[PDB]
Amino acid sequence: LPEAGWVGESATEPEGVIPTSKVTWANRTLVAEEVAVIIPVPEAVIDDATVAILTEVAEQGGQAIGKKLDQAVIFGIDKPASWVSPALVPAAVAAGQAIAHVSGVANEFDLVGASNKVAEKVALAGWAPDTLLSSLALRYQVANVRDADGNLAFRDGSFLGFNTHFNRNGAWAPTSAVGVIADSSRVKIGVRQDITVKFLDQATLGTGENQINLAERDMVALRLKARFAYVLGVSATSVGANQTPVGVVTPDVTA
Amino acid sequence: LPEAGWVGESATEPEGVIPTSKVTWANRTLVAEEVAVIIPVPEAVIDDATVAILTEVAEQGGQAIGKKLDQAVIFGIDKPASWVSPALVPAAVAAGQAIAHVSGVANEFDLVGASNKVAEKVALAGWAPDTLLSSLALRYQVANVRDADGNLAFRDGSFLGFNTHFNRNGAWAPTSAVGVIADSSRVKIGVRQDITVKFLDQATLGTGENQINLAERDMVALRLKARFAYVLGVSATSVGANQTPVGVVTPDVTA
Amino acid sequence: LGTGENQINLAERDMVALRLKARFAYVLGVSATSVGANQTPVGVVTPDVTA
Repeated sequence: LPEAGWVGESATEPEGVIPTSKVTWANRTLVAEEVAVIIPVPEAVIDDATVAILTEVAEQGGQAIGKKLDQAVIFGIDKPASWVSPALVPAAVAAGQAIAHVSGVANEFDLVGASNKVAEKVALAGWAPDTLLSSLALRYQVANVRDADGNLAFRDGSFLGFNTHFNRNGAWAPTSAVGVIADSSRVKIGVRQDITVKFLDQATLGTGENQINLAERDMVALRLKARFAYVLGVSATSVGANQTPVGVVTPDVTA
Repeated sequence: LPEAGWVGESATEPEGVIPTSKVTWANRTLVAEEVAVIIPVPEAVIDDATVAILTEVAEQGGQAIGKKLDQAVIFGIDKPASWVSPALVPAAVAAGQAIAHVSGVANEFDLVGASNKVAEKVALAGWAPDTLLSSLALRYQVANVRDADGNLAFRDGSFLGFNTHFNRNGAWAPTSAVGVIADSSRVKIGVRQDITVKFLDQATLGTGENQINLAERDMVALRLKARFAYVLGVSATSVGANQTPVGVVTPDVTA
Repeated sequence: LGTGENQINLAERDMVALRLKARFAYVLGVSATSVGANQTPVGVVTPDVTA
């Protein structure tokens, strides 16, 4: 951001001179990286099975690619070294936008309260928090938070103002986050190639002592691949330079 | 204000004498002061850029001027020395119209309690508190203050009877104030000249080794300037002399 | 306007100026007259420096 100043009147004294200042811009990249698997199987097993095994292998491999994308983007697990944007949980922690959930009785740090405290930090960065990522644990746990008399504290939907998405492909790392809160206008996923299947019947897998020549072993395989990119729109806002658009509710380790 | 008395009629005892008394006035001033910036850029960069750089520079410069005005008026940060009126937060503190927030469980000094106590101080001064200034933190924090059982106090209806204005240009100093409550009839902003833009293309910026001759370097610049004034109507109300029309909720630095 | 310690850059000091200019010449027609060559057409009363 540029910077104005209060200025005097003088033809001679330095306080009479209007300050110079600059706006500046920076560059964020989507870089497409490849995620893939090969699943080999005997051609005799494909012939004897009563169900289309290769259709199940294609669907299971598609789900395994979907898991590996969420792991990279949300938690930074196995993230490609060319993705210069920090993953959502590491970004929130490094920015100081992390709050620890306190379990037990209803509390200003219960699942509703700790999420409100995180959205407050994202709002004070000048971003608009609008999206909550979580495991299903949060959905069942909010439904059973008790006040000090033991009645339900949150008998009705209390995450209003968040679009809520539940991770169900097992990518969630519950030791890293209870939930992730973001301004979803500042997170983009680049889809360079959606998931594709190729049937292999002559290909060679591995090398040396691990070499599998598919044709002479009477085998086939599926190759599953996709290309994805991620960018986090960390930028200046009206509040200041270098503002992170994401925060995290961490678990808490005792009490 | 003048002061009356009771007279016990007598030609000779001092209780028979009507007391003489006095009314007085004072002068409050609007003094216009100048805030400005110059933003120089190469004319080739204006031509090669894919966006109107001079338009974004004008709007970013306008925002940066707006931040200096809010900093001066609310908090006294870089307040021009010719403005004799105290800034809204220093005024409220010096008048003894500051209430410390007490964070944690809902209590008579929580955010709603402290705002009520401040407004009743302004009302007992004989002013009509009608305006609340704060950052977005206040809106998130009243939405999560808990009763002693841990339930949400204040589901709805907080801060009715105030026009509420939220500061988003980064001028707010959360270490100085949680919120400012004022009678907005007694605060005036003088606009001697609104945000005014000149395009410079022959001008010289700086002197000696710092000198940028714009024309022989193929550069241009925007000059943005405005003149603003501020006055606070500290004056007698029906309750007494020299009453301040402003109170402040100060942050909790002790719980 | 000016240079170094005297330099006023009008734009960054929020100033303006007027430049006023004119161009003039003068000639005295010292010439011959019927009396002779090189005759000056002007005389002066100079002030009393002695009383």
